[PDB]
Amino acid sequence: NALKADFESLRDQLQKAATNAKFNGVSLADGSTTKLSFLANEDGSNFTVTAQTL
Amino acid sequence: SLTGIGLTATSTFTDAATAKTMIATITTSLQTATNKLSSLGTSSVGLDTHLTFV
Repeated sequence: NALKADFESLRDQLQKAATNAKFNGVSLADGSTTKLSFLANEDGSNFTVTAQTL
Repeated sequence: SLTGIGLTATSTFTDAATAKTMIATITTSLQTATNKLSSLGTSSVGLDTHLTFV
């Protein structure tokens, strides 16, 4: 029972550490937006970076 | 004037896709503006040469 409670607490800690993983309200680990599209040219071509949910 | 370079008085983007289209829109507007200033400068040069001839 002690190891089970420790596993449950560590799972909740992992969930909170995953949900806190954002920078200025956007994130590549929370699993929100499917991908971030960064600038790459004068013409506005995107630099795709697919989200990596954690 | 904005209507002469293709922009409207109320032209604006509302989301990232509209901003990406507005990149090319402002680019074409800047191109036609530079062409118009070049034509005005050539006309001023013709004015100066005709003044010397007169």
